[PDB]
Amino acid sequence: PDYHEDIHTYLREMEVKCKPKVGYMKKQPDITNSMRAILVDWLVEVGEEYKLQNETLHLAVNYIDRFLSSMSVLRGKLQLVGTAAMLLASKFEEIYPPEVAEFVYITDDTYTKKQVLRMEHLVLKVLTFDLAAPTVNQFLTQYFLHQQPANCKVESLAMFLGELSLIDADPYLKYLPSVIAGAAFHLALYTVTGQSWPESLIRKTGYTLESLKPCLMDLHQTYLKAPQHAQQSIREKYKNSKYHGVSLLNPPETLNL
Amino acid sequence: SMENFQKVEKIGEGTYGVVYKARNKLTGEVVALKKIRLDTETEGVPSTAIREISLLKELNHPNIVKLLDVIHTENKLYLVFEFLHQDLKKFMDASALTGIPLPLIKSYLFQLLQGLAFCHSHRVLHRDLKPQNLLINTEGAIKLADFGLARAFGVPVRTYTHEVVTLWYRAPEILLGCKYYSTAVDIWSLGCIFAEMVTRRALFPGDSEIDQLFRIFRTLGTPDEVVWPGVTSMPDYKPSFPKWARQDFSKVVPPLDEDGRSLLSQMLHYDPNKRISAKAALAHPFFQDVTKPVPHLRL
Ligand SMILES: CNc1nc(C)c(-c2nc(Nc3cccc(N4CCCNCC4)c3)ncc2C#N)s1
Repeated sequence: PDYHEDIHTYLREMEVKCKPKVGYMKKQPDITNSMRAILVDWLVEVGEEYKLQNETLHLAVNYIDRFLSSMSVLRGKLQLVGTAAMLLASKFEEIYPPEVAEFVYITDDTYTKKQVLRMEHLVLKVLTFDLAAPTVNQFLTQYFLHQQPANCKVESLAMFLGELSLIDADPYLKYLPSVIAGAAFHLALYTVTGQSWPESLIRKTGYTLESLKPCLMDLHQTYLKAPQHAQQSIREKYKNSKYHGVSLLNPPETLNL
Repeated sequence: SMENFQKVEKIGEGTYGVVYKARNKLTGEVVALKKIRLDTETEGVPSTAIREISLLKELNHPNIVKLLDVIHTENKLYLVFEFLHQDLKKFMDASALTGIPLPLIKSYLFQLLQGLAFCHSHRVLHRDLKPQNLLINTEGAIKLADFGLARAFGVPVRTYTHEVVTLWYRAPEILLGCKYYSTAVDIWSLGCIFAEMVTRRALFPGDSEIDQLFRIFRTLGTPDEVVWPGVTSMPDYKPSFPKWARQDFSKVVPPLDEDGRSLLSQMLHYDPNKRISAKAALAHPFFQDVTKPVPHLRL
C-alpha cells in the first residue's frame, strides 16, 4: 500500500537484469525447446505433488533458463539442473521446503543425493547467488488489485495462462514477466467478464493494449491449442477446484484487437 | 581467497554460523567473517544463508550492513561483511549511568528508519529487528544487520513463516496469529527499540507469547473492534482476555517529549494498516533538528 509503487518500479528494473538470453536454445547443442518443455511440465507435477507455491515454480524456471543461458548441458543432465533449481527455489520461497531426500526420490533414482547437492552449489555459483528474481506471478498479484470487483475465475485463469507460457521457450523467452502478466491478465479478464486491460494499469505500467498485442497474439494461440499441446500437467492442475476449474473454460474465438 | 585474511578474534554467533573479526592483509580493511559449515549439512546450503546472501547483495544502503564478498572454500561458506565496532545492546548497557543523549537517539532512529524504508521499498522484510542486530561505528552510523530471518515479500503478501521476530519485539498481529503480516511488523520492532533507547530497558520483556500479549495490553490497552477492526476474529484472540485501559503515553516513556511520544504511538498502533510506515516516519516533526553526532562513548 505504501510501497506498492516503489516495489513495482523495482521489479520492473530487476526483471531486465534477470532476463535469460532469448536465443540460448539455439546455442545448446544437445538440448531442445521440446526437452525443456518436458522438464518444466514435470516440475509442474512436482509442484502439485508437494503442494508448492506457484511462485516457487516460476522461480525454478527462471533459474533454469538463466543457467542454460551460460552453461552447456547434455540431455542426460537436464533433469539434474531442474531438480537443483527446484530445491533452491523451494528453500528461497517455501515455509516448509521438501527435504533433499525427497528431491532425490522424485528423480526416480536417476541421480544421487551427492549429485543433487553438488549441482545446487554449481547453480548458486552460476547465478552468483542472485535468486530474488521477478516472476510473472509477482506481477500478476499486483495487477489483480486493479479488478472492480475482484474475481476468482479471472485471477485463477490469469495464473493458468501465465503458467502456460513457462512451458514454451519459443516464443515466450522474448517477453518480460511484466509483459506476459499483462497479456495473461487481459486475456483472463476478457474471457471471463468481457472487460479489458483497465486504464489504471495503463497509468501504473505504461503498457497499453497495443503494447501488449504481440505477446497477446501469442498467448491467445497457446490458449486455443492448449488441449492439443504435448504437455498437459498445467491443464490437469487447473482442473482442480482449488483454481476454480478455470482450465475447463472455453477460450474466446477472437480478441477484437 | 581466505589467504588474504588474518583473523583477529571471535566476535560471537549470528542467527546462523560463527562470526570473526578479520583483517585484509593487502588492503588493510577490517571485516567480519560469517562462517557457515556445509559439511555437517546433509541438506545442502541452508535456506537462511541463501536468503541472507541474495537479499543483501541487492541492498546497498549506508544504513544496511554491506556484504563485501562470498567465499566458497573446501566445505565452507564464508560471508565477508564490513566491520562495525559494536551492537546497540552493549552500547545501551555501557550507557547505564549517563543515559543516551537525545541527539544520538534521534539520529539512530532516523537512520534505522532510512535503512528500513529501503528494505521495504525493495520488498524485503527483516523480521528480527532487535538491539543485538543493530550495529554502530565510531562515526555515528547505525546499520541493520543479520538478514538470516529476512525474506522477499509479494504485493499483496502471502502467508509467511509464523515463528518470526524475537519475542520482546514481536508485533501483536503475529502474536494473535494473523494469516497475513507485512512491513508493519518491522515498524513495531523499531518502536520497541525506540522506547528502549530512552529507558535502556525493554518495553515488553515477556517470558511467553501470552505474557508478551498481556504486557502489551497493559501498556497500550486491550484492543477492541474500534481501535483495531477484525481483532476479535483473529485466530488466537480470546474473549476472556482481560480488558485493560489504555494509559497516557507520557507514562510509557516519561522522558520523551510531545514529538517523540507522537512518533512512538504511531509506531505502536495496534492496527497494522494504521501503523506508520518507515517512509512516512522520516518526515515526523520529531526529526526536525536531527544531526549525526558520534557516540558519546569510546567503543
Ligand atoms: C548478530 N549476528 C551478526 N552477524 C554479523 C556478521 C555481525 C557483525 N558484527 C560486527 N562486529 C561486532 C562488534 C561487536 C559485537 C558484535 N556482536 C556479536 C555478539 C552479539 N551479537 C551482536 C553483535 C559484532 N560487524 C559486522 C557484522 C555484520 N554483518 S552481527
